[PDB]
Amino acid sequence: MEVTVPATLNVLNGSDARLPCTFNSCYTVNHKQFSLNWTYQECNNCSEEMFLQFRMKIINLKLERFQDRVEFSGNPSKYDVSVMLRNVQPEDEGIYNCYIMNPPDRHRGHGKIHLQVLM
Amino acid sequence: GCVEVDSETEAVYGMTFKILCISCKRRSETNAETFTEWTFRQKGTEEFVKILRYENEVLQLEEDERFEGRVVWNGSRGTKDLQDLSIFITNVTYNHSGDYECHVYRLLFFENYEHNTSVVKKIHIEVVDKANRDMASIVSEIMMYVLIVVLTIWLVAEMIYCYKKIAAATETA
Amino acid sequence: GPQSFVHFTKQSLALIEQRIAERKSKEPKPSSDLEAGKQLPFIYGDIPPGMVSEPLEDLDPYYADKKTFIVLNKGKTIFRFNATPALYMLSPFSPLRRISIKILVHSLFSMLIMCTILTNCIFMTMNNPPDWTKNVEYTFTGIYTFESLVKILARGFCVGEFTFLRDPWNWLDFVVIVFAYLTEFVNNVSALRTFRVLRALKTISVIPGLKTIVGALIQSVKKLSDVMILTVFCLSVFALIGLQLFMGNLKHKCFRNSLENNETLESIMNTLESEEDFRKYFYYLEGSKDALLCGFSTDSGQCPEGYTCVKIGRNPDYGYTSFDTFSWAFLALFRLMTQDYWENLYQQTLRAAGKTYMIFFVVVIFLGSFYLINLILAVVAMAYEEQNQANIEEAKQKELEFQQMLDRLKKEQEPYWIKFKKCIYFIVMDPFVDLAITICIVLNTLFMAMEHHPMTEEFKNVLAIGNLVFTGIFAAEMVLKLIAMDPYEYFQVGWNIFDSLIVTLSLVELFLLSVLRSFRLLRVFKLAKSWPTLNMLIKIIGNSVGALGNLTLVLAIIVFIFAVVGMQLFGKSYKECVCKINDDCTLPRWHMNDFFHSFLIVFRVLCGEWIETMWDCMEVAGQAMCLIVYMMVMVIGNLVVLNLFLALLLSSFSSDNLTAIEEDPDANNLQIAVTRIKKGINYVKQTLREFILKAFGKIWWNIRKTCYKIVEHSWFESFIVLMILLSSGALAFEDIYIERKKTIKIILEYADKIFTYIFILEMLLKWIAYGYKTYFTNAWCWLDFLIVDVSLVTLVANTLGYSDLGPIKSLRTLRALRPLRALSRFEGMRVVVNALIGAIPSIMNVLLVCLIFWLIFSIMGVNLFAGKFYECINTTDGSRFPASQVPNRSECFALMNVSQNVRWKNLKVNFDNVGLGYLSLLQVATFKGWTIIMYAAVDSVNVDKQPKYEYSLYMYIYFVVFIIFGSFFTLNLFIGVIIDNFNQQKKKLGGQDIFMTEEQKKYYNAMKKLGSKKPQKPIPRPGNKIQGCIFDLVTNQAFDISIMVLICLNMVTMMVEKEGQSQHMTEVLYWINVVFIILFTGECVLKLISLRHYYFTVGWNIFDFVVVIISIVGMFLADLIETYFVSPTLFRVIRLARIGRILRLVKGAKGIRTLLFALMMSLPALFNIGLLLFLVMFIYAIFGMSNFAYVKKEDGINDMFNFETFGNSMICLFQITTSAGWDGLLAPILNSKPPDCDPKKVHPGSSVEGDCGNPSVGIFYFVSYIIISFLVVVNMYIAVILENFSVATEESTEPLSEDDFEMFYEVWEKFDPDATQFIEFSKLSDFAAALDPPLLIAKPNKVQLIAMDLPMVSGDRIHCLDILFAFTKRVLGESGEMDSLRSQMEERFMSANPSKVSYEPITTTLKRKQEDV
Ligand SMILES: CC(C)CCC[C@@H](C)[C@H]1CC[C@H]2[C@@H]3CC=C4C[C@@H](OC(=O)CCC(=O)O)CC[C@]4(C)[C@H]3CC[C@]12C
Ligand SMILES: *[C@@H]1O[C@H](CO)[C@@H](O[C@@H]2O[C@H](CO)[C@@H](O)[C@H](O)[C@H]2NC(C)=O)[C@H](O)[C@H]1NC(C)=O
Ligand SMILES: *[C@@H]1O[C@H](CO)[C@@H](O)[C@H](O)[C@H]1NC(C)=O
Ligand SMILES: *[C@@H]1O[C@H](CO)[C@@H](O)[C@H](O)[C@H]1NC(C)=O
Ligand code: NA
Repeated sequence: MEVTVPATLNVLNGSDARLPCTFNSCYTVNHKQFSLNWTYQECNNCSEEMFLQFRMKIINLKLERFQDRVEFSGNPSKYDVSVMLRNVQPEDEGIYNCYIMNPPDRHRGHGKIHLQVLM
Repeated sequence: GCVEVDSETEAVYGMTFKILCISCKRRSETNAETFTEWTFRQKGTEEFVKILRYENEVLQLEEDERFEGRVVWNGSRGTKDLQDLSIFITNVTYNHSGDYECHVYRLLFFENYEHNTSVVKKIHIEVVDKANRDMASIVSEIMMYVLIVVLTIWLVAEMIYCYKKIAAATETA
Repeated sequence: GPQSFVHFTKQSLALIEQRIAERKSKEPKPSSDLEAGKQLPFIYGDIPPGMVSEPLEDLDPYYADKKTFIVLNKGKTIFRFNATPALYMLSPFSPLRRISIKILVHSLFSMLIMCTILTNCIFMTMNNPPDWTKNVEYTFTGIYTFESLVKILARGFCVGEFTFLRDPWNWLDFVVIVFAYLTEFVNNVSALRTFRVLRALKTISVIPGLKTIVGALIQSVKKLSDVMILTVFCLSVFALIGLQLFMGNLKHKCFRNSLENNETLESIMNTLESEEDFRKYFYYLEGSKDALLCGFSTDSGQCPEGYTCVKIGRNPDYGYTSFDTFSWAFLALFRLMTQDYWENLYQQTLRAAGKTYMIFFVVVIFLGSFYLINLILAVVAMAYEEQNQANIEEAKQKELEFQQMLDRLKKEQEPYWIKFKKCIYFIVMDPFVDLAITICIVLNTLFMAMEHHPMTEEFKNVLAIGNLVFTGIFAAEMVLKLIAMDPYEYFQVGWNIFDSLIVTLSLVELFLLSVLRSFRLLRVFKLAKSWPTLNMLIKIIGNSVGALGNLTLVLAIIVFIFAVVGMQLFGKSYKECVCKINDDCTLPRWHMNDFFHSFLIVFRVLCGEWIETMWDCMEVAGQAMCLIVYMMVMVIGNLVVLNLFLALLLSSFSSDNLTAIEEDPDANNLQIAVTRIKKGINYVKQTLREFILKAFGKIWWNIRKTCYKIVEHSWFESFIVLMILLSSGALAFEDIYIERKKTIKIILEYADKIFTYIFILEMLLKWIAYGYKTYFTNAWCWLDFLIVDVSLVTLVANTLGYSDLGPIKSLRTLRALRPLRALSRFEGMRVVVNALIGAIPSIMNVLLVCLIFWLIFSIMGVNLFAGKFYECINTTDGSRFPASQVPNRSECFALMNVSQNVRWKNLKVNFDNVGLGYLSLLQVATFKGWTIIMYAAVDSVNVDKQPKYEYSLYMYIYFVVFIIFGSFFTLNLFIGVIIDNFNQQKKKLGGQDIFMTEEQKKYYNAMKKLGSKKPQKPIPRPGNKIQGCIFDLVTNQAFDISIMVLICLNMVTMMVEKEGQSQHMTEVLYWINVVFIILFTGECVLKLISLRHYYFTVGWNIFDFVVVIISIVGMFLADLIETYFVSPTLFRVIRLARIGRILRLVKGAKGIRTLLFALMMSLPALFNIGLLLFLVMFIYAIFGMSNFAYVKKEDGINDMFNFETFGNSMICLFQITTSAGWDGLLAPILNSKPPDCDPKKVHPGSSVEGDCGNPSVGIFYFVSYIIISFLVVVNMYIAVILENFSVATEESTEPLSEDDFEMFYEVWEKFDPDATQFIEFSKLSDFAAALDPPLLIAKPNKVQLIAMDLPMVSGDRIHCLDILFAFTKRVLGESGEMDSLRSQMEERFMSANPSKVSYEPITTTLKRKQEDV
């Protein structure tokens, strides 16, 4: 599955960071079966923390590390699964992953963004 | 396949008779489980009484004098899916004259759905001493004989006149 | 001549430039011979060794003045360039250009290019190219920049005349150059790679003769213009009919009646997606992706109890099948015209709308599917014939010219080895060894026709030893010949070489495939030395790759390019979007993911199957692309295929055969042996006979003459016709409902006793009138006789209790042959039989040549597939088990031991033996039931081993190879023989139409005049002031043009209507249609008031007035029918009157009016051939009904389409007259052994038992019907082509008057002043020069007057009438009216002049001249 994300995303401290993620799946997005997981790892060999998931609807896990700054910013039926991180902080630097399953499409998609926080 | 033929309405004393009840499922590929119940009302008696029930490859006959020892199952065999619910009378009496109701109780098995249906056929039976023959056969046999004789006569008449005419022509020549 | 060859030096440039300046101060076609790209005339002979490949001066004079330079290669190829500097830089003299030119016209230039292009073609076939391939792509992109630069440097670029951008195929090279680099620098991948298939087209520009071919195919398309217009028009008129009759019918479904949880169709229809959930609320047949169709009339499909029929939800086939909008309706109609999977559709429309609507399909098949296609074929053939003719005429002319030039040139000139090898040349014997080898080939092929699947190891031993013994004897023939005739002498003959190759391939097999085993099968073609129609197959094939080889190559290129384009465009969509077209998410059978599967769809499209693959394309890749691509392949492709077929036909038909040599000039050794046999068998028998001899009543005649009167009377004839028809009609009541109609069943048994009585009497009368001879020598009487004999056998057996002995019971099914009594009585059927039986002898031979060729394919099928189509299948879901589990028969059986629903089953139609292979080949050739057979073949593994998906994928070649040879070249041979035959049928009878009867010919002749009339009188104007103005407006051409544009607008308004359309849209279209009618009605009245009565003197004018009243009543009555009456069916059928308004566009079109007059001329022949076919169906219906009505309902056979009733039999028979679905109808008739059928099955309402079918009877039925069907439609095509071909090449008109004869007499009175009625032959040459045109003969008359052969009376005198008649004949020609007018002239002269004695002719003007000489 083709997943389009910026490999590196550079955002100023305090600004809003939209993490763009779209995916080219031919099959129509069935909200009763579509699956999305967004996770966060400090490093490629570090632990992933799921912070948002679409099962039947948008589930925001409200991880303490993000406070209430995470928002969904996509539209699954339009093949957009982007998220928004409001008022970015230096600790938000790291790796963010968009996992995508669009049954009955066989292949799972994976986008990886390296978010860097500028002064 | 399945063809619904109405029953014969006349039976002769002392012989055997097959009352015909045929109910066909509206589509043949379908699967069902059918049972039957039969009710009989004798001439000049006003209530239809139950005389038999056939279900799951077994006839259950009711305690009636007029049909005891005298009814067998003449319909579908080997299935729960019956389309022929015919019965057979082995020795006809004058107490078998009357009207009959054939009740068909079909349970169709579809995908996520069972439909219980019912159909009723009515049969009138007159019990007679001898087999009164049919109007059709009679009039059709006579009609064939009259038409054939008429055609023969017409062919002869034309043969006669033309022969005479050709003989006259030969004499003129 | 040749001495003209000189190097363009600046001096000749300056002498060309000076001349141009002179022309300017003062201020032609060139040698087609010399014209570039041509051979230098032999008139110039050889080139000086230094002048070749050098800028030389212009030969052709036309250009000698303009500025140019020509260059010739070492192959005398003329190349013309521009003397003008290339991009204002390079000159012819410049060494830089000199080199570009040197390369441009050499052969190592173009071979290199051919290679490059072909190698790129191989690389375009890969779907996932690896990485070592981008280097190659650079490398090819550069072999292309090079050539383009060489052309730019040498010819210049664009400014001049013969410059690079002037060539139209160099534009293609230019786009190839730009798409490559431009897109690369910019960097859809698919789009980029499809832009690359354009490189595949440089082949046309490089292989020689591919452009002439491509240009000729563009000439076949331009002539196809008015047929293409008629085609679109008819397709649209029928589409608008199906839209009106069927709008929304395909939507109907069977909706459950009880719904829980307060639910509605509405709510349920918003909350459902899967087919698993639609299968809970709607009714679906097991294994069907669509909900089952139903309807609301008693002749439509029915729903099961528990469901009710309703219109809701998608249309069938992913929604692509419908008459809902005009665009979908047009698609169903194109589909019906091409007859692609049309039976599926015919079946869905009958089930959903009623069985009555079949009339609709009949008309469509007859008009669109048959007639439009016929027109196309005819036009294309006429194009090709005019083309061949131009070729020859010009070719003969040119050859004559060259021979004349040659003539002018001529005028200007004016030991032990020896012994035994000669013994072996003697041992080989023409009558014997050669006849031996023939017998052995036949024996060998028969021996190989005995391989079959249930074969014992003994029967296998005997087969392989035989296959070796024959091999050895063919090889001894080989070696012996090779040592007798010298080896160089031996490989001189091509038959010898072929035999040698076969022998060596057989020896290699002996040292060692499965397919190699069957090459020894081509030794059969060695029977073509003597058998002359096998030699016609060999020449068709030979021409495909010889004299039509370039066209064949162009076909190959096109298929290839379509295959690769298709792949690049949809290939990755087929993988990504697969779950949509398959539930197991794996690729379907047909797809474009790789090159091979992609070639296969294109080939299937050429075969005529496109829709089912296209449905899928549309689902994975979108509608627009799929429809553009599949349509291009259907058009271009079928056109290249047709032009090939026609070129083959024409050529091999009359071009190749010219009786140049004698019939077997070197007496066929076969015939030599035949002569030897005539010597022997005759001589020896005679000697044996010699040895045996040495050892040893007016009144009876009067009854005869009476019988004649009657049997020959028109009332006897009508009593009987009536009687045949009634007795034929009585059989149609003997269906499975007969026991529900007691009275009609008794009426008919008695009607049958009578029918037999009458026919016996008729037979007796014929005997008395004709006598046993004139009766038993007549074939039609022989047929009556037999019918009455079987009838009498049934009657007498029956009245003797023999009514159920089973053989007598099968004799009763023979009554289906009673309607054959109908053939003798109707001339139309009698003349078509006469035509067909005349063809039988020529057809019999094609069939032998065709049965034999199909036998090689059959034996190979067996060697390839016998025993390998058995599979382990799970019966409840009907699916093959894998091979991981249960890979063998043993394991299939072990699985049976545990699980009940397990079966090891073989396909019914297969290649287990040659007989079965024949049936399989028929299904493949006809494209009906072939997919399954191919799948079993490509899944094949080995005997008793479970099939695996596409294990033998490349077995499809077997099938493509058979289609080409067994179908394509076989049909070609069949058509070529039918045409020389039908042509001969017309010739012996004087050229009269073979299919039309006497009275019908008189009508035909009267209609050929209708379409021929000359201009009429101008309609008198109304003298009144206002009426006259009305007249001048109506009679103007602008009026007509406006009426025609309004009809087009009316057609548009009808095409806008669609299912679901709002009520406001309904209302606006009603009112627009009301203004159209009021306009078309006022048109009526203006014309009707200005033209007065003369309105009704025009036929179109009367169609126009009948269209206004069908329109006005239709609107009013449909309004009345939708309100104070109710009948949706009636409303829709009466609104069809609006089609009347649109048909009036043919008065406008002049080329579809002429094509339509061609259809009207052909209607009598068609009515006559159609009567034959209808009666043939009626018999096959009665038979179906007596044999096939109880058979199990699977595949094609179902609750609506079966043989249970007469109406139901005719439906099936009409479907298979076109060959559609026949294999689905046969399959259930092949169930004879349980577990396929139940022998004891009970049928409620009947005493008949079992649901089995008899394969012997079934196979016979279907094959017989399809063959007769095919035969009678060949005749429909003959008839139509005959009409089209004359209609399109015929014109007539007459030009003379009473004043011409007055001129003749006014000139006659000047030469015969006494009125003697005679002139001297002396004066005739001055008389004939004193008449005005048309009768004028200009001086010198005397040669023409001697060629008229005028009679001469006593004294070298000629009579007035002889001169008049000879001059009349000169103007009018030799028509049939000339001899009737002549008879009248003779009669009217004999009544005016009783004196016969003065008119006796002694000599004629030609005879006289001969005597003088
Ligand atoms: C046994 C009784 C109850 C019935 C006898 C019927 C025969 C008298 C009929 C049936 C077959 C008829 C024969 C059918 C064939 C011929 C051959 C026919 O001669 C030819 O056709 C010659 C043709 C030729 O020379 O090219 C002469 C009539 C004849 C004998 C017919 C004579 C009358 C026959 C013998
Ligand atoms: C058909 O396929 C089976 C595969 O199961 C072949 O079978 C043997 O299977 C049994 C039970 O699984 C084992 O005991 C044997 O060892 C298997 N054979 C081998 C060679 O390992 C079976 O032989 C096949 N049929 C034929 C005719 O070869
Ligand atoms: C008929 O009914 C009568 C009573 O009305 C009874 O006596 C008689 O036995 C019955 N006959 C038969 C054959 O059942
Ligand atoms: C109608 O539907 C409602 C659902 O809101 C349900 O509560 C009610 O019982 C239904 N009525 C009947 C008669 O089924
Ligand atoms: Na198809």
